[PDB]
Formats: sequence, C-alpha cells, structure tokens
Amino acid sequence: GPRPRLWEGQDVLARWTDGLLYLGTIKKVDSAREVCLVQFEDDSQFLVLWKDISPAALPGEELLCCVCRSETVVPGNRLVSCEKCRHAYHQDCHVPRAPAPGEGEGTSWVCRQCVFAIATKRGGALKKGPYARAMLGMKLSLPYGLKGLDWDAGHLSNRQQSYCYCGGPGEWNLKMLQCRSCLQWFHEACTQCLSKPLLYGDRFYEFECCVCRGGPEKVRRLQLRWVDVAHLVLYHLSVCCKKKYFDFDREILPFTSENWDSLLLGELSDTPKGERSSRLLSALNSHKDRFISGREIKKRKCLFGLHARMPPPVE
Ligand SMILES: [Zn+2]
Ligand SMILES: [Zn+2]
Ligand SMILES: [Zn+2]
Ligand SMILES: [Zn+2]
Repeated sequence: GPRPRLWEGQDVLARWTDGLLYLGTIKKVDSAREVCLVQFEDDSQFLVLWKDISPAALPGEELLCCVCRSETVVPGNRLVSCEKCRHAYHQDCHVPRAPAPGEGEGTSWVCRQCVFAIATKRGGALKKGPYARAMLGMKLSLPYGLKGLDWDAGHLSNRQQSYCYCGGPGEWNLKMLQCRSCLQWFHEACTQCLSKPLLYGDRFYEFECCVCRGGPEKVRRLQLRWVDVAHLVLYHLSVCCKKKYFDFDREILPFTSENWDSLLLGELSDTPKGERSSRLLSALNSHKDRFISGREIKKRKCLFGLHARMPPPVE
C-alpha cells in the first residue's frame, strides 16, 4: 500500500508488559512478524507488536477514523473526536461505542487510549475523579475477543499476547492478577482495587475483574506464612535486581523492614523486629528445597538465593 500506518523514524507510544505507555521511535518495521523494533527514551530497543503501538495523527487526519482509516460517515455511526488527543473514531470503531456529542456521561468524552494513558499508574490506577470513573466505564468491555485467544497449556500466556483491560502484552508472574472467573490476567497498573503495589511473583490473592463483575473489581489478600514471606521477598528482589544472591543484613532484611506495611502480611504485622529478623532468617536457612545459602565471611555477608525460577506456590 502507499501509506503504511507505521514507518521507520516515527515517534510512537508503545504499551509495555506492565500495561503502561512509553515514548519511543520506530527503528525497523517487520511485516512478516508484525512487529516493530522500537527505541525508547533510555535507548533500550525491543520488538513491539503492532497492536501495542500508537502513532500521533498527521495534519489533515481529523477526517479519518484513527482505527479504520476511513472517511465515510453513515447514520448511526458518526465520527467522534477525542477531546484529549483530538484523534477521531467511528462510534462503532471504539470500545465501548463512542457517544455522539452531548450524549456522554461526564462533562465530556475522551478515548480509551487517553483514559488509560492518564489513569494507569505503577502501583495501581487512579481511584478517584473523572478519569478514574471513565476508566471504570471503559473496563466493562475488552478491546479484543476473549474466546479467540490461543492459550498455552497452563493458561499463563497466549499467542496473541492480549491481556488485561488494555489488551497489552504481559507476563503473568510479573505484577499481574488472574481473574477467578475468566482466568484472564490483568496488570497491576490497570486495576483500581489495590491498597499496595504487588510483589513480583505474588499470587496470594483472589481477584475478580470488572468485566466479570459488571462493575468495580473485587480483591482479597490471602494470609502468608513466614516461608512465603521469605520466598516472595527473594523472588521480588531477584526480579527487581536481576541477580540470584542477596545479602541478608544489607539487602533482604532492610527491604522487608522498609517495605513492611506494603507487604500486606496480615497477622504477622506486629512481629517485633528482633523476632522479625530471626523468623525470616530461620525461614531462609531451613527450607533448602527453596533457598540456597552462601557466605562471604571476610565481607561479613550471609547470602540467600532461590533454587527455582517459578514464583512461590500458593498454599
Ligand atoms: Zn493492562
Ligand atoms: Zn472507523
Ligand atoms: Zn484520545
Ligand atoms: Zn474476569
């Protein structure tokens, strides 16, 4: 065709596996694999699926639905403009169907991409205000067909890499929650029900999504045991820091101490520090099936790391 949607040198927003949008520049378009090599603001380069790439509108493209690229307007399906990004959508090209002017619910209408761009946040999306309310509205619908997804055997990943309310990519074990009803996975940043950010690898939750609920999410934090605490802290640090071994006194205990309330430890919350340390140390030292230990006595280091790559079992 004479006018591709994407091209080398184009500035774009790309949705990452955390559901968030990052600014980048397209370096390569691969039409065989339907991906682009995108260079981000830290100069990192990654392949991104075309579905997860949004370019800006060119001058002269208010005539055009940004989804289907078409001019045409027919009765019942008009073009509507986003009052944020000023891109245009056919009512039926937007999910959910975009309201005709003056027929919306709030002060005004802003598109799904913009609502998510403004409302999603690391640690959990905005909970209060117009964008938070608009996001909840958007989240009652999915922008992809759930039933068509090609899942792996354990229902952890699908070939389309369509997850969550956003339809972005994602890694089930990295700050995502699985809905108990539809078994789809949802990003931390796209949810509105958490009181604290998720530990990587933490599945000690029960979750039900907005689509299944037909309204606000429901979530509950399950009770951890000390072995679960040790395993989850080590997993989280392993992911955050991309290394295997962590020093107890310099890294593990301070992390647990400094982030204590965020770990949502339930009944373990008032463990009095000295006992905090010894209980955690005991868990790390005693479960050799989970934890490998090491020593560097000349540096006064006591090291622990995980045996297994998989996140802690939920029991
Ligand atoms: Zn998401
Ligand atoms: Zn359209
Ligand atoms: Zn918009
Ligand atoms: Zn669900």
